[PDB]
Amino acid sequence: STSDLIPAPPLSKVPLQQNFQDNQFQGKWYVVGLAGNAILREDKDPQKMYATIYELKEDKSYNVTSVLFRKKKCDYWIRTFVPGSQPGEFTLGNIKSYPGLTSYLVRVVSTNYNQHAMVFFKKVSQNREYFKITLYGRTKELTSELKENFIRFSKSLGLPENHIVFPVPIDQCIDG
Repeated sequence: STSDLIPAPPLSKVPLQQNFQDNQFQGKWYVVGLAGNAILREDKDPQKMYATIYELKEDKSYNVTSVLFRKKKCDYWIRTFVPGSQPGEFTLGNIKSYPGLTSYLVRVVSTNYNQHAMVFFKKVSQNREYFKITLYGRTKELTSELKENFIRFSKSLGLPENHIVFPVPIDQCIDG
């Protein structure tokens, strides 16, 4: 009653970007596509584009800073992605600081580093299993081919069309 979610896909259905180059994945990515079992299309108040910056620390973990525009201000949130079982996979650092969060997995599905990327996320919060796929763009716009591929991949993981959104480009906060 409290919550009905589309099940997380088995990891076997989520590809891994082969020969992942952590240094090349650094920098700002625009979230041009967003899909997941907690993501819902809202025509009345469409999701605004936000940005996510990846910076490698000395120990090769990522300082992950996301910036979004809401309530007339820029909101920043910082996460740490720690290298996982194989290149392109990560787990969340300092998980204890997040109340109710018992699991968090990141897997880079595909990228050419200089234009686009698809990243799979899976987490367990309050014993509920959430997953999302982000279509990362180096620019705010990507081709119809890349967006259609994202839709196709999202649907292959069991997500319907209304759980797939393409955030509207904005200039506030994310241009810096």
